[PDB]
Amino acid sequence: RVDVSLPGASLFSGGLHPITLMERELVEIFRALGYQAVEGPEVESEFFNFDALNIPEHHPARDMWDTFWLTGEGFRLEGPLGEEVEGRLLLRTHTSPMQVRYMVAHTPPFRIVVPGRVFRFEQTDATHEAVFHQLEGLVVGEGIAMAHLKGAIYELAQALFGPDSKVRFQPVYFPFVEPGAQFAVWWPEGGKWLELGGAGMVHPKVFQAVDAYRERLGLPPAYRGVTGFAFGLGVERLAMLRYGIPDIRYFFGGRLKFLEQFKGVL
Amino acid sequence: GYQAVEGPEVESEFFNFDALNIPEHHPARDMWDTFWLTGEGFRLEGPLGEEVEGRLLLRTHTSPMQVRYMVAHTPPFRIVVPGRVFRFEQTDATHEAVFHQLEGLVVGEGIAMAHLKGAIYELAQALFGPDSKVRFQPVYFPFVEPGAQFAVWWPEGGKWLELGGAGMVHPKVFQAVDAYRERLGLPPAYRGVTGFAFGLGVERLAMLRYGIPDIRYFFGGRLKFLEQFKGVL
Amino acid sequence: MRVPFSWLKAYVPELESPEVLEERLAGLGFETDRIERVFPIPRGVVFARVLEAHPIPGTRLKRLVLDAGRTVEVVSGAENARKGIGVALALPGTELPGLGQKVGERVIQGVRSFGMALSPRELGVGEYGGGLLEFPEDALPPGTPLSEAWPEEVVLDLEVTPNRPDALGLLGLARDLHALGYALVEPEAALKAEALPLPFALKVEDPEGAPHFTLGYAFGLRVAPSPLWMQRALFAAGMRPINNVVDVTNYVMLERAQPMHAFDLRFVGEGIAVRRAREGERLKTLDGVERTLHPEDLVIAGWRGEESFPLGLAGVMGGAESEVREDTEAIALEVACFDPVSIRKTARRHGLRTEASHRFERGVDPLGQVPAQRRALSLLQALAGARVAEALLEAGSPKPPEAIPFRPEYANRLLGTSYPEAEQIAILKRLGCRVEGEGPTYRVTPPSHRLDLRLEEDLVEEVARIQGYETIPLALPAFFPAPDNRGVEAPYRKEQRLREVLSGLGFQEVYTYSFMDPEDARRFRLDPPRLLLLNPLAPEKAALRTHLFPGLVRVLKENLDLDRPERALLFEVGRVFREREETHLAGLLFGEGVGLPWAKERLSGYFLLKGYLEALFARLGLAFRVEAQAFPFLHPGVSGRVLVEGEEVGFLGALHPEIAQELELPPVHLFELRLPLPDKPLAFQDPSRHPAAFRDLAVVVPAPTPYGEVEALVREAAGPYLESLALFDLYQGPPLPEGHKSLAFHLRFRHPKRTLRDEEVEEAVSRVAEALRARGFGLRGLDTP
Amino acid sequence: IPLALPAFFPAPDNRGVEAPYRKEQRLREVLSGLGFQEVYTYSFMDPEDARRFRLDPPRLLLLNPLAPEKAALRTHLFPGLVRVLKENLDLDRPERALLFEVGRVFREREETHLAGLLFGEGVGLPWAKERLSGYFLLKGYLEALFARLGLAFRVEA
Repeated sequence: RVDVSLPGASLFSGGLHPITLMERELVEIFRALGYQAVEGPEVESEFFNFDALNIPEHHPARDMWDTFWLTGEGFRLEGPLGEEVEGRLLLRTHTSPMQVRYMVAHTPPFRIVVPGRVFRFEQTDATHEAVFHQLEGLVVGEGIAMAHLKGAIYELAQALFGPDSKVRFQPVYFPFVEPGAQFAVWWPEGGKWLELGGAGMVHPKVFQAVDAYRERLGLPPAYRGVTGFAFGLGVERLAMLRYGIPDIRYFFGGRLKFLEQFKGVL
Repeated sequence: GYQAVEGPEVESEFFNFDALNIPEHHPARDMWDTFWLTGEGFRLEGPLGEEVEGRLLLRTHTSPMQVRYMVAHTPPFRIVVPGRVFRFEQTDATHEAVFHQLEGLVVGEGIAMAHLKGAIYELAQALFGPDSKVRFQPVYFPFVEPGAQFAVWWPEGGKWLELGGAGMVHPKVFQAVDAYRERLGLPPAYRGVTGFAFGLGVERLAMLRYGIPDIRYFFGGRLKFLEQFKGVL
Repeated sequence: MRVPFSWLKAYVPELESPEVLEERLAGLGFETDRIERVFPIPRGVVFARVLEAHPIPGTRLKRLVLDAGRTVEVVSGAENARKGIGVALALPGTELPGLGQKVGERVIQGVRSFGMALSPRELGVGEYGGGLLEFPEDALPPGTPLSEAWPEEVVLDLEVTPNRPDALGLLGLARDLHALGYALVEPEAALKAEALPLPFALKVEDPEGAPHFTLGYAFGLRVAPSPLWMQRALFAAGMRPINNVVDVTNYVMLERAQPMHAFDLRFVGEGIAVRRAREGERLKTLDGVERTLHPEDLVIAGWRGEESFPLGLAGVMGGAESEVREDTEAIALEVACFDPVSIRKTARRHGLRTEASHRFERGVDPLGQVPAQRRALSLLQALAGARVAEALLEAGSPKPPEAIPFRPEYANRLLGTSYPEAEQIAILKRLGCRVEGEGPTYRVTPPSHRLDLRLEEDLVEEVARIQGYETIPLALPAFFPAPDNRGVEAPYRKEQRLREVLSGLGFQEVYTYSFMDPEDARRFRLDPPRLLLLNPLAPEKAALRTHLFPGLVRVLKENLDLDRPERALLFEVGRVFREREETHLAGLLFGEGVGLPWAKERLSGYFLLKGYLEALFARLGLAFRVEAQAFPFLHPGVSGRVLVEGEEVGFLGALHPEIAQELELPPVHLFELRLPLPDKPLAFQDPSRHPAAFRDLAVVVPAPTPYGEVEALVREAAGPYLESLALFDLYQGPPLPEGHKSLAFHLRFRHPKRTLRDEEVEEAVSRVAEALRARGFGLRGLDTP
Repeated sequence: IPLALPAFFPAPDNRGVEAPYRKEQRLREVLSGLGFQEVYTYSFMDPEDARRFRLDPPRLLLLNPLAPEKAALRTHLFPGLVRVLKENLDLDRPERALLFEVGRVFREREETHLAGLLFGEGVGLPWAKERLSGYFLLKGYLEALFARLGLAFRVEA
């Protein structure tokens, strides 16, 4: 005979990382609203991470970002046009610089969503990491308004949580956005308000910064008569609610017994 | 913002023809050389999973899927429906008896022909780059008026591709679905909405893209042929 | 539809050129497949008069004495060659297209033929080669080049879509062009009529078939060749001239999409009767074939006394007997509207497609007969010296078209355009509609001839194309989609991942026809197919696929015979047909297997498959095992049902050798199963920080016992604290019970909070010793660190 | 504030601007299909590790690390792969692994890297004895990967 239940040639089954799944659903969701996804460098200049986003030196707004400062000689940190950029080096504290980046290299109107690994000098506990992921949004063009920001988030929420879901917007402060705002989503099987991310209408001084950088590069102004809305949305938090993960520290851990648990998901 | 749904390959004449304003013994049915099927004890399930009756055939186009969908959902929506489709025709090098179509349907308040053109313009930009442009010409389909054929301009070919047909979904189609709805006990949903559909044949397009000289290859099983496409993305 | 530039130019004088006409018709909704230039006629072809025709004694040939400026002779074998007509004379030296060799004076049966008279084929204007081209004897002065009265034409090949039957008349087309703003010239139909009775009546016994039917009366006809300009026009449109009255009926028709027929009164008797045909009734039609009519066929018949006889096959083809010839002095002119369906049926029933039918299938202007009668009568008067009565015989009272509500605002709204009302309303008028009222919503009634104008949105297409599809802006819609449409794409997406994970796994996908060979059900040993083709491409393609795998097998054969590949791992996803339409996924293995192509060890056959598969499901996150169950198309030794997440979904196995036999191939391994695959939701299992407990011990079990039952048993009793349960050695032989077997099992335990004490282990494993020995098993090994 | 969605034809320079991102996602996905397990590793590196795994030194250093072991920037993906195999041999004693990581690495310029990792008995019939493993198992999985990406693949000395 040939015992037909007898285990077969055990080949390797691959899998994706929790964050990858979550990042994916995220971009998939936004690309159906016409957002295209681009990435940026993890090692950034202070000019892109801070100055171009209206976060100035010795300003009390920089305390929202506990920053890793890097040193090192002979390291080409390439700018939006591949030009060699100078400036005091650091690790991205948010993906936000990518939108100054992108705006210099392209022209309105556009929709983009940018994922990335981001860094903060913070104490690794169970609901906090020193290294985690953000997903940015930027929609710039003539006529764009805050109604469209709300619309986007409303759309995000509908897709991540179903019809029984609703979104909440509250004023809050970011230097690179005014009117600024924090947004929360209502998740039915939890009866809970999720603080998801921050957002707003991209700040006049940001547009100014990019058009200025443009000139230095010899490019034409492109952001004098357009408006925009950006948002920043933290991904681990969201992945935790979705896959039911009790501890953020797991993501960076390497535990196969952990990773393997996600082979199924789609 | 189009979402993709599918439909059955074995269809009723009601869905493949009658609900699309293609009536019996009408000279418009000659655009569709049809396979008629026979067979006993075969549940052909309708939009709501209800057992449907009617003379059975093979889809001559994916178009029925949009009557299908409209009965089961409510406006506004964007859908794109792929499918295998059949025609009684002589298998040569630029013709198949079995090939694929991709349908579009965008229905809702305010939808207009400018949006149809916009879609196609968008299609073309993405398949062919900026140097591309689209051409629209009036043409006749019973399920659409104003109706139209559309062609795309493909730079590295200096050629106009006749890609597919389209138009503003016909008043009698909306009527047909809302009627079917009543029979199913559902409320009317298409009295005050407009729509645009398009039908776009896929082998043709794949041939231009992957450089395939002969449509017969697709249904052939030649590994030496299939294998040639492992790379692509 | 052949559309000859110069002919259209008669109705629409201002046309710029064949090419801007091509692009003009394009925007109107009419695509041109080709543009051809047609009548190249050399210097050597002159017009000539036949003074006398003289039979050549002993031959079937005639000596033609021609006035061609000077007098000349030629010899002709042509039936119609005869005195009193004009001919096209090719002189010595002439290079003709349709003969390649030159034209000289040669000698034929005693007489020097100074060139030859031409057939339509010889000249190059028509396919016909059975007779001389025949012209009016006076058409030209003798000797003049034909070119001078027969210029080259360009003719566009237009497709005319079923909704535009009016476009099956050139004057139809002209009207469209007219709406673009080109000037129109409708032909004036000059009739000098006479008040007097028609010497025949009309009895239409089937208003069903002929809702409108008219007869005109023309008498004192001088039947003769058509003028040059008509012969030229007709030849350009793909028809061949016959004479005078016949040609006029074809010329009108091509003009205004209105087939018509002149019956010679000789054969008409007391009257024309438009009626159904009596069973078996016979009729020799124009094309000269004897036919046998069907009761459903509508005939144009005549009667005399108690005699009733078919005269033509209504709306399709006239009879042969009553066709108008040189000796006809009077005719009844049939000009009617017929039942499109009836004509359609008749036509297919007889294997006839004509310009006459076709137009009657597509449909003709329900009120055009009378305007048509006049045009024809007029021409007949002009070209055949017809005298014609004032009265027509007429039967049928067709109603005018109804008005259609039309709102310029809806028009602009439906299109996205911004056309000024005034412009909309004017275009609508140019196309010939009446438009009453002051707005916002208009009373607008179309011309009878636009069959395609019934609805308000019909009218909008009408302003759109006249205005230009190019004048429609581009735009994108914005809207929050309705809730019932949410995640409506889940299924489609699910299936695409399947495919994609499959490519990543190592599987090659293949598309197979949905058809199946009915004989194949026997071959691969399947229950019969339930769906059959009332009209297959061929008997091998006469049913509907009940399984994916047969096609997989048949396709392996197909490229073993071609590219002799050494191994394959195929997969197909297709719709299959039985009871209901369902989605299936089938896979296929074969050949040496996998390893080091230079070494010898290989993994292949059944467990290679099962290995690839349990890996697949590893990735989909679904539980997977296969049990023992025969399948008519498998090995009775390699046969399993597939069990994903505990429910049966198809089969895994190795082809039946007896079928491998019949189809002439090595052992193939396949699987087939129902989609969609069961979903399993994440139940994330927070691991355990605290260490695990390892120990091994094998199980001695009878040979036939399926690995499943044991694994199952070891597991189910092993306890609420087990981890990796897996098999790591199959040994068979001494010193085991005369042919039994032991299974080497790796075990591991663990506890979430606390840690595992040796107490809770050795116990719970002896609790497995319980249901294991108490079933007929026992341990070859025990407690091995 | 009302809800709303924007409509606009995007500017040309923005076309197919997502090609790169998409390219990398397929890589990952084809990789899962192939049989590889993915893992995220910190971007930090232990400066002592350069000696250990025998690498040229790291060029980017932390003016303020979480700790000395996390005081520099990853120059290679693989050290972290190795260190993570250790980490769950000491925990769940797995018998074999096929890991893959994609991460940004730091040296001269920031570049995207893909690293893979094999180990253990290999693959075959867990009850039989014959196995495929070690180097050619890797190279086998790999030339298969590139089979699917449609790229030519070979390795030299």
